Amino acid sequence: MIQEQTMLNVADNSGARRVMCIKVLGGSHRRYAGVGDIIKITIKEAIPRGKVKKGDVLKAVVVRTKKGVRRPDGSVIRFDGNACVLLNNNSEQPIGTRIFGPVTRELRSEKFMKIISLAPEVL
Amino acid sequence: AVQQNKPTRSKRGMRRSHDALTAVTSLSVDKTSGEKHLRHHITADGYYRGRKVIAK
Amino acid sequence: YRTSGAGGQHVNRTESAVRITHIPTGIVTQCQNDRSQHKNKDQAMKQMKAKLYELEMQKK
Amino acid sequence: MRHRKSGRQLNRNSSHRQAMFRNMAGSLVRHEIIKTTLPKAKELRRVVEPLITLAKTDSVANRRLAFARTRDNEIVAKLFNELGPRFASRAGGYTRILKCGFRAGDNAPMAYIELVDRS
RNA sequence: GCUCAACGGAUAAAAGGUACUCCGGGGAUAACAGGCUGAUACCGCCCAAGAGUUCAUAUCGACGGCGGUGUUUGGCACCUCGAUGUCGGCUCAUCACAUCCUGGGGCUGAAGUAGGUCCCAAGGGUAUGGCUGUUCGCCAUUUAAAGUGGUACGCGAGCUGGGUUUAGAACGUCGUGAGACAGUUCGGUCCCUAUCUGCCGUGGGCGCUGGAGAACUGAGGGGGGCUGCUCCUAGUACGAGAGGACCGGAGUGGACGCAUCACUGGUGUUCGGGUUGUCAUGCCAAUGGCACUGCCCGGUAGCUAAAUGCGGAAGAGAUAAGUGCUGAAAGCAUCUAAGCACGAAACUUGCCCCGAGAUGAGUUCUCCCUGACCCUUUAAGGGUCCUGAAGGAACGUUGAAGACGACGACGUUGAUAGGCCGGGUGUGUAAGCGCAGCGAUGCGUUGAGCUAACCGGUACUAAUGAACCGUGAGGCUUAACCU
RNA sequence: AAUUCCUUGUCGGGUAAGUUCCGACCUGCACGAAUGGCGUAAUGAUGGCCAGGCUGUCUCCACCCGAGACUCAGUGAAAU
RNA sequence: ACACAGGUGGUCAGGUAGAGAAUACCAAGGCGCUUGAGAGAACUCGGGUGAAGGAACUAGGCAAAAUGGUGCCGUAACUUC
RNA sequence: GCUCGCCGGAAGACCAAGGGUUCCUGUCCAACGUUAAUCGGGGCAGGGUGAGUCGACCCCUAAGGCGAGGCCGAAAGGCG
RNA sequence: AGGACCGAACCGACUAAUGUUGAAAAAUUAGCGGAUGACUUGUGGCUGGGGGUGAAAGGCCAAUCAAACCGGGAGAUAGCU
Ligand SMILES: [Mg+2]
Ligand SMILES: [Mg+2]
Repeated sequence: MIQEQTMLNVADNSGARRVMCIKVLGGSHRRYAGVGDIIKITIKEAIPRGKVKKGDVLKAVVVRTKKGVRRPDGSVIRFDGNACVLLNNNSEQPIGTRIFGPVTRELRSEKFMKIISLAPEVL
Repeated sequence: AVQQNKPTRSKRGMRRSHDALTAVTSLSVDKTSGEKHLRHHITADGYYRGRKVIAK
Repeated sequence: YRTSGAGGQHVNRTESAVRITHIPTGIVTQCQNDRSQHKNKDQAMKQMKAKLYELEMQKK
Repeated sequence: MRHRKSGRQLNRNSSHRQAMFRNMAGSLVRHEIIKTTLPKAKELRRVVEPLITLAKTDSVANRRLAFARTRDNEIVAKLFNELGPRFASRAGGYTRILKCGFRAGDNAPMAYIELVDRS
């Protein structure tokens, strides 16, 4: 559950450090989005030389939420960091390669079979 | 906020229609001191359910 | 639309402010000169026309 | 709404509801019967009828809640020395309620609370 | 002897400012709003010069012509000046159809995909931010779409007061000036306890023709109706390829609404622990008061959403636009005229809720009452002595019911509360006793001790004998049966 | 520009987006040197702009604590 | 104009904590402020807490939230030093 | 009477100023007191304020005020 | 040493909610500024209305000020309601 104006961290080796969600995508009037979801973001902080730049407008997939995602047993999966993996705007695939930290089983899909193969840890 | 006409005194009867009192139906009579009191209450003397529940 | 001159109900309660734009190029032209809108619309017709003669001119 | 709840505010804050049942239970044990109002008997059925649960059985460490919301130790010396052995077999219901007419200056509905074994 | 020329001539003789202002009056007269009007505006229509290779009429339309709307700007000065509070926002809206998305078509300069325009269709849906008093607009990024208008350009006895529109102050500017500026910039009191109407809830009265208790029927009314995306069909139809469908089907979303606390959380000042300063309990040890609940740490029940289940239909009828079928008038033709079919989120239903004060007061089902007499203005008559039913209210205990009322449960036979026992629960290993350590403190008893609303039991207390209310077979009229 | 109508002038900065602000540009509608000019540390319940921290401002409101409202007694107005 | 949440000068300075005549809790001392008593709806007035987010709100971070002491280290531009 | 709660560089003590019986007893509850009131700063009736040293008066004098004469001014008067 | 510093009393009144038939004919609650001086406050004294006074705003002069109050001219005058 991430709204706009929300500072997120970065989960790949793209080059950014601080991003900020400017639009929740994927649905008409769709007020919120959790993991497995696509948001338009800008970049507020990046490394001095990386794949990105301070102020790039692009999409990303959300991978770690402090809020929580539930499972059919009743177990809810929360984190302590809110990070996301940056995507292309057009092909909409991950740009970085080295995934940082663990991810969840809701992330796997035909669209996102790529990330979980590169993840260090999948719960 | 405030009225624009004088209200009729016949309306004043209609507003005070439901405003009447209501008296007691029947008084509980004691069975030892033999006196009327309030139902589920003690007597004036200190009796309830016959017995002397309080020395006054 | 309305202008934001001083006067209130003579200014803001009327459509004394015009804006004429171009369809194939997209060149707006506003005017708020006098109180009348046809002292403005027809004036903004002239100013867009004054832009229009320059469009061939500035290009050439 | 107060669904399944329990407790009357008594138009007082909780610090005064605390401090009023201090002296009200603090004097009922003394005189064995007092005149109070009926909502200060009926909410006191959530209070004094548990404040006789205070009067159950003597240890050394059971001299202490009867110090705590009472500020008194003389009445402690009455409860488990005399009244504990008095109500030694009653499994609840140590009191009785006598609705005794209305209070003069405000038409407040009064009542008599008392012990079951007063004589 | 007078441009006494404002020329029937107020004086020989006379300019301003006032947002520091004031009186007298005016809707006889301005500014908003209403009104009429429709010039202007907007929205259509008629003609077809042409463009569109040719081809006016796919798409457009010169020159002109005819209307509609009240919606722009206006005109008019009829309402209102012994007051009709205005910009924008916020909160709530509701209506129109000249339809933005969704639906149905027709034609196409419509292979498909994608459009174009036109017609039907108002059920439902119909962004967030940056800029700026904003409106508007620009932009960013959405969306299925970001409709347009009516509403005192809806809504201040609902809010806001940024803008405009007081007095302070300044610049630019103008005036000799006091001062002024549709020039700016800084600062600048938004009152009202609701009689009525209206609306949302909730009662009382009487009525429905003996009384009471119920179940309903359902006249009528309300709610509800949105949609993406993925996959299948299928790379199928089409097309040269690129590309890429109809129809039908499945899955998952968004948004909304209802329900809910099992979960996931919040709250939990009445459960518990920690801790500060102080005060008191003779004093230690213990507690307790006060310090925003002193400050925290947590947590039961309840209430709650961000927590989880549903919900939009399918179906039927009648249709709109539209497509037809037979078929004359009109030896042909011809969807119409006779007949006749199909046809949409609109309609009526289907879905839920309300509902016989539905005075047109309906229905069915069950219980109660089978006493005596007087009167005269002799009857739907009045009165008197017996009788008091069914049941009802009242009273008490009460509720996950509630402003009050009402509603529901229960009143000794009784579990209605409270208390009590059992249990769980949660703070988190009490007190006192030991033990070690100079001590602070640690260890032994020790999930011990405590435990709000909770689960199981318990009559332990409090739910009184009565009395009250309501009575005593129920109008007339025919009718039909039965005797 | 507290002065600029046009005008959201243009360019640069800043922001994803900036009618604001900060730099320039001089085309000063209508700056300008004691009704002073330009600059200025310190100062300011002074004006505007941007950040960190912070949080029910907001999304999107929930729950308790009290004071009224409502019930009953005693008293008892108001403008119109 | 009220037994009116206002205004009114001088003198007096107990304990603990505390820089303090701050604040806290108190002593001496003095009071519980002239309607009560219920109920525990909206609704305002005050308050407290808040998942995830952290100005998006708004004319405007208005108010709230937050910061806060004593030592010590360390401290830029600029300066009229 | 018993607890409880609050104030405590005061919600304690003390004066001036100002008030002018409110003070102390007895009595009374109509009115007065935002309810009752058996109570009261209420009514009624009684009491109650003692100074060579404290204060005033008194002896000084300031700001100032007045003013013999005096000066000035229609008059009233102004100044001193 | 300071029209120095933080900050009580004191003095002021900047913001916000209140309150607007009020507790109050301008106040409270929260904050805020000054707080050794161009300080603050007693007791008096003086300046009088076309006058006073004014770190100046048409400010203030007994809840009233672009000409104080009270009395008189005076039954001002009113082509106005
Ligand atoms: Mg009445
Ligand atoms: Mg047409």
